[PDB]
Amino acid sequence: DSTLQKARTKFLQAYEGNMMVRGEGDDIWYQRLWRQLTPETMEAIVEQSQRFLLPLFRFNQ
Amino acid sequence: QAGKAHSEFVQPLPFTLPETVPLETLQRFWAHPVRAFFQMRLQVNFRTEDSEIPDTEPFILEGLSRYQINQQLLNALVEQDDAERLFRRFRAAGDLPYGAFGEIFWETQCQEMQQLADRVIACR
Amino acid sequence: RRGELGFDDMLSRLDSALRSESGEVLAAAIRTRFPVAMIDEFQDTDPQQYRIFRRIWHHQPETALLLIGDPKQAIYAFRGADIFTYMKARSEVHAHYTLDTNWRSAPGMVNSVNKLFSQTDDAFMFREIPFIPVKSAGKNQALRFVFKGETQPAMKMWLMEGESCGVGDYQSTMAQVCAAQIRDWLQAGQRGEALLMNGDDARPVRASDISVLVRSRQEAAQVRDALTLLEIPSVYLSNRDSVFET
Amino acid sequence: FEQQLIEDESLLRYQACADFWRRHCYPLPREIAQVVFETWKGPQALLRD
Amino acid sequence: VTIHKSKGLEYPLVWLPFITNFRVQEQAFYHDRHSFEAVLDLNAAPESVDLAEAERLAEDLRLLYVALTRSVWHCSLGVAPLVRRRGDKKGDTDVHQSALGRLLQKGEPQDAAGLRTCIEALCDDDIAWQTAQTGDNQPWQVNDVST
Amino acid sequence: PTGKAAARLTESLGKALRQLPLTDEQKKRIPEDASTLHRLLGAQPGSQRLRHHAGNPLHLDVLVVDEASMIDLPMMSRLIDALPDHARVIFLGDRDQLASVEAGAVLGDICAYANAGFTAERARQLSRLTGTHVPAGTGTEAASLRDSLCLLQKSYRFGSDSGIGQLAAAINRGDKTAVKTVFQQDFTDIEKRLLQSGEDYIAMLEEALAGYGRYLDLLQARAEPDLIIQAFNEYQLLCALREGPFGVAGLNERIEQFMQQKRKIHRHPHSRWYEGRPVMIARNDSALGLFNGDIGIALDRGQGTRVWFAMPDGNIKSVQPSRLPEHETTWAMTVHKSQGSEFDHAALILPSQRTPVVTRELVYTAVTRARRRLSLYADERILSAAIATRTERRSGLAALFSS
DNA sequence: TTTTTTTTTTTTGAGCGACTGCACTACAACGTTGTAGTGCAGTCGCTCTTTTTT
Repeated sequence: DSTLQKARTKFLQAYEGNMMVRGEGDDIWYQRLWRQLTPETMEAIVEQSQRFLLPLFRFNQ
Repeated sequence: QAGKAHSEFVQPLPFTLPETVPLETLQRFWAHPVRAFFQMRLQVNFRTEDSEIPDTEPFILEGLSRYQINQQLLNALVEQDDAERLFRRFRAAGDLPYGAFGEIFWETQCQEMQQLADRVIACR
Repeated sequence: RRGELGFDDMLSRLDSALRSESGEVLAAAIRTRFPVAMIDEFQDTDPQQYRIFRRIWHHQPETALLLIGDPKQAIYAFRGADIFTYMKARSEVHAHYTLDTNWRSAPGMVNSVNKLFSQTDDAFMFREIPFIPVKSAGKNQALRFVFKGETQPAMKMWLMEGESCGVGDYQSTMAQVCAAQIRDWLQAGQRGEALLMNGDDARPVRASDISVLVRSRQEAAQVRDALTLLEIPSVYLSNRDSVFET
Repeated sequence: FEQQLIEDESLLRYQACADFWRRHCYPLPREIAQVVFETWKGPQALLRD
Repeated sequence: VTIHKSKGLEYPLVWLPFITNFRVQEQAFYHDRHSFEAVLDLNAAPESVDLAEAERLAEDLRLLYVALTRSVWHCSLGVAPLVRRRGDKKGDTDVHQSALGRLLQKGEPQDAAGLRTCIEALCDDDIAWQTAQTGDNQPWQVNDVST
Repeated sequence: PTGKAAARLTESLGKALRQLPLTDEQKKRIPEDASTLHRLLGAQPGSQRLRHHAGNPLHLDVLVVDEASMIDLPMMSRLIDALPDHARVIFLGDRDQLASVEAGAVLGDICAYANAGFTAERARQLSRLTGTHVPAGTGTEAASLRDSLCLLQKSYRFGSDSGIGQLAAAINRGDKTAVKTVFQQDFTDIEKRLLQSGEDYIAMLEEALAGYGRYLDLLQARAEPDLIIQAFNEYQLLCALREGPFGVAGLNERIEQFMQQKRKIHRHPHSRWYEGRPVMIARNDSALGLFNGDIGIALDRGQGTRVWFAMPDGNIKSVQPSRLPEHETTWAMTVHKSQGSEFDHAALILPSQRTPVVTRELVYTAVTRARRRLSLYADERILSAAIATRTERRSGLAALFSS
């Protein structure tokens, strides 16, 4: 549960940044699809990143 | 209050994968997949207006200008070129701050780019 | 050069006019204009304003000065107000008058306020700001916020349990506790359990009755995010964002 | 008798701060401007102070 | 609604979740206790810092009184042993540096058990306390109606 | 250099390469499309930075650049710096054609040495290659440039029997040779009409009505727009200036007033989109398929007033008049803007005011613009002064190539 | 005096202060060895209120 909470914290930190760093969610291409980040689309993005971005960190050294 | 709501933008479109798909298309796809779905499939590119002219001279370096200066300084220091000539070139265009502050900025950027080049050209 | 003026520039010009020698006679013209002054909200008084009002209405006969204010509400020190000007005014004047009766809240909340702020002497840590026990109204002595179980008390200090906690975790836990209390008051309020009772009259608690008092924008956004997760819509009254930034 | 009230005063304040930084921080030598840069990056930090 | 925007308004039920959060003033800009004039100390003298922190604490107490005196029927407070210091477990908490803990702990530094005993000391029919429970069962019911 | 010349090159090489017998691997190596020089090098609207400026050259084996007469010196220098050390470049264009747009004359200063001839070894090499008798050039100044050049003199679409080629040969000679060429028997190809006063202007408008007679006959009969465009593409006026009594907008407004006078074209004063107006585009538009210098005819097919354009593929496209980015009346085109196009019956109109635009190359491009029939409306002194005054451009290529 | 054309983004927090681990000497117990206090270095949280006057 601790890693499942820290991954949600990292996802909310990287999607919407602080008041000094522009986050990834502040973009004209993501606001057209959805206005508010629903947890269903969040889990869909998580599943797609687990399907595709896994060899990025698997072969990283 | 008798109207239909906004349906979802996501719809299953017919698409046939061609024979010859170049590497540049895959790079533009995997740089941003939603942008490549927008500006290439439906050809919708949201063209934002250009930034206005600032009212004063640049006292600091931040954003795209600092990144371009760091890129040119790293491309100059990777060949062990004269950093002072590029300093005079950037000072002749007015992109650097006036007087000593531009020299301090160029000195700290040259220190950072030399620290990066000592790792870059170590295995080149 | 441009000939423009500002809000504080009027005060500075009037203070420089009364600072001169002939302008004192101009103050007599003000004593010819209005031989009285009733100044409301004297806690939000700049020192230039009090210097002007002392230049005009210090000790002249037939002219009256009535400074109606409250030192316990001077919260605009960021804007330019200052409580030391009010303390100088209290040291300068001789008579003091106070309002005993309170007509807004229930007597339970009044007794809670008079109990919390009268624990020690000089709770506002200044000698010239004394606290007095106010009295509740006779017409509002039957106000009761009743729950499903019994009569809920006035002040409920939700003590978060633990030895030491951070800032973000404490804010998140208290926002979740506040959202749980809001959804418990709204879920039981739509069934006729949680009520506001004036004597025998009853009223169900809607979503507009409960209000969260915050101090900053980050904790307000934290409260709004913790409340919109439980399917509870909330408005931000202090939202000063421009419509052109959407 | 007639004057024009302005709502925002931050623009003229920033202009006067930029004029002060021009007439004070430009002719300094390197050994003083190093300390001035260590205190504030520009006139914006001085105005914020 | 913020505390400054709630001056003079009226609300039935008021919740104050972050009334214990405080911020320490760093700059030395105070007022003299005799001349009542604004004194700006450019040097880092400890007396000017203490005289500015006293005015900051008085402003926080006035904000606490403003936020407390806006409830009509019920007000709820969020109390916690908040520590502004970077040490996690140092044996003492910074609630005495806030506005609420100056009235709860009577202006004295204590611990979490001391804060709990100071909370439980002033227990009346109007003032009660309860622990913070983390839990959610269901969001809400819409109960919409036709037009 | 231009998109319209690129479209003409694509359609010409498409209709030319399918005639010759090829193989299955040879049809795979057919050139796909012709690109603009600003599109091949990757020019941006904001910045002048190219994609293949100095670092990465274009990955090409052979590069055929058509119409090098419209290539200025900076575009030539930007094309040179983009080429690798193994690509072979073939330049196309005419030597006596009109000069470049900006400052510079690359193709003329290159082909000025084509009149000297080849080398003594290169003549024997070409005789061994072609198997015929190739003449040799006297002297040797720059053997590489004189060997790389070639001169085409035998024209196939017109011979010595047609007066167009004889007039083009007499343009480069003295003006009295052109007067003699127009004078004796006119070769049944070139007519000369004197334009001095208002009655000559009315006669010129009457001869333009006689030239646009088949176009108006197909317009009034409510026929298909393809034959209307094909009849409009046979007669064309060529003017020098833009405004005034002698120019584009002057001749256009006078022709519109003459169509308002005589019962040839019905025009509403507030509609601005009457049936039968010729328009031309000023900016390129690859999305609509129309380029700069393309003609369109606005008419009513039955669904409303739409502008029909003749595509080089052989079809016709009906576009809404609101979909046109630019539109200017093209009853008379300028000689600079009519390059690349071809017209069957051309009529040159020169202004009476002395201007440096009317020179030898302008009259040469007005002569070569006509396929079969050419008319002239100018004074004798202006035609005598335009031939002698050649648009010379002083450049250092005459001294740099000589050493 | 005339005329040519072009569609690709990129970047962005750093000083303050703690947590943890390794190394080095001081000092006492058993010349040598184990425990404690302090210094240096890599890593990570965190954090930057409130508003209205003609």
